[PDB]
Amino acid sequence: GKSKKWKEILKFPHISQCEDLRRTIDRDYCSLCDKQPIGRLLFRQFCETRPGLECYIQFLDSVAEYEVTPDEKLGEKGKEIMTKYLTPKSPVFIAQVGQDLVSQTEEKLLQKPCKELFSACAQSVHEYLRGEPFHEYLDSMFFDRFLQWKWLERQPVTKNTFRQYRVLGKGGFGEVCACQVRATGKMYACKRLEKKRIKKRKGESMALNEKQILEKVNSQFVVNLAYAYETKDALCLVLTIMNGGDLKFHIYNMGNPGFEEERALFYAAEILCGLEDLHRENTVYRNLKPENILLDDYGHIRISDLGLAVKIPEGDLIRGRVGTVGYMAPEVLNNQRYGLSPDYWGLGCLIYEMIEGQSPFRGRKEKVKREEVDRRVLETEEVYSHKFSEEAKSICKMLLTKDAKQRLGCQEEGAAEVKRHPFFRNMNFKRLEAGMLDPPFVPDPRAVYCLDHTDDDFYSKFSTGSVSIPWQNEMIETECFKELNVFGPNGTLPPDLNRNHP
Ligand SMILES: CO[C@H](C)CNC(=O)c1c(C)[nH]c(/C=C2\C(=O)N=C3CC=C(C(=O)N[C@H](C)c4ccccc4)C=C32)c1C
Repeated sequence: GKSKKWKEILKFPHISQCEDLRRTIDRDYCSLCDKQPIGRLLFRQFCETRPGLECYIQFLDSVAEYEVTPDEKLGEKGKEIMTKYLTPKSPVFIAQVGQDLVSQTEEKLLQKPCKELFSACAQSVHEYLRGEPFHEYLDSMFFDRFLQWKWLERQPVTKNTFRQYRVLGKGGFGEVCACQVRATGKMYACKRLEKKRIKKRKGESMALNEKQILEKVNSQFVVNLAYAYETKDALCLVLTIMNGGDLKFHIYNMGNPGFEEERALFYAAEILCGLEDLHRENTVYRNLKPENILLDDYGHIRISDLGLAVKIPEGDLIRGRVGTVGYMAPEVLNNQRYGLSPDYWGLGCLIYEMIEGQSPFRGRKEKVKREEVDRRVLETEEVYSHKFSEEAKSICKMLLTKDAKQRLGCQEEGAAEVKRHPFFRNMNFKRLEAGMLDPPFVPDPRAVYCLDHTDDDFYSKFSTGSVSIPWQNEMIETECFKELNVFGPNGTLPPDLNRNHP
């Protein structure tokens, strides 16, 4: 499904083109060998050539598997690792684990096996690879190949890069097309913004804020930005495509008015992770409502409309009285200063509404003016039913606490205080973040879930081009990496990596 000359569009440059890169990129280990998905793969490929480092990569792989193993099938697994990488004469015996380290873990095996038994060991591993092996890789042909991939990443993105298909979505100050990259065939959703209405609205700032926040965050539960290009009378965002309808549709149109508690638990957990990934950047969402929680092809969720989000300066507060009637926290209605707390109020509204099939302050079959809806948020105490377990009631009224200081999650602990709540007592967040828990509803793929110069400066800061992490993932998903990342026969330098003949 790619272009037919895509092997020439993504053709590697000659290594000689990458001297300007090599000179400026920071040689940070956690970036070049872990965060950057293609840098990670290339560094692991480096360790596979040397017999001495091969055993270290395989040990970390086994630990990654151990953090998600079920509790009952856990110690079983712990012994297998103990008797493979850390025995006296093991075939893959790793040395930088001091005899003291192994003795503390082999005795830790006897007690209640923990999911982070090997956390101590794993850090000693990275410590070793951070130094000696990493500096080898920096002077190895694989880093030269990594530099190539960067060169491609930075190539300019235009209208020709993409391929407009259809209007799959609409509304706001623009549309939502379903665009595709001609080169790799990966599908996206383009948030085309009109280039004139932004000028009259003088909202250039919020347009750049949304793009900056999307670029910064890279969560599994929030829509990711991969490209930001300007075009002829439009500035575009290329976001994660979501072909599974919104959560509002599945509460009322599909299924009974509402879900079972176990089904609402799954969505609430994923949404709580999305909010956590945003709060790490002291960024508040302020727009939690069912029609903004979207579902993908597999049954997982992502938060969608960040147009009302802002990045709070650490230690300071904000004042905006924005949002949607019925989903505004009381401190927002009162036009007070707040932090991240509105998002936890919003979470409570979603958990309540998924279980009870209606808003906690508005009856699904009740006609009330907006003023009375607000007063209920500030005064009245919501009521529950037999649909809620004791744990379900608890967390709801805790997240729906009027006083934003006693509200669950609005403390110094953060999202951790919510994951601890007995309502998630049966939720293994560690396996959820790894995508090992089966979503409860799998959408069918055939379904249909229905002129100045002061601006020239603003334009340049916006159209920054491709985003590093999402771009590299695309190259891996589309198998363009597996196909182009070819070297020489019998461990020899390819033509594009030897400097003796350009
Ligand atoms: C006849 O029924 C069909 C189902 C019709 N197609 C749709 O309804 C259909 C599909 C398939 N995607 C989407 C939508 C999305 C998506 O997929 N990913 C994302 C990521 C982010 C947004 C987002 O920021 N929005 C906000 C509100 C926005 C504000 C201003 C301007 C544009 C957008 C939307 C989407 C929609 C509707």
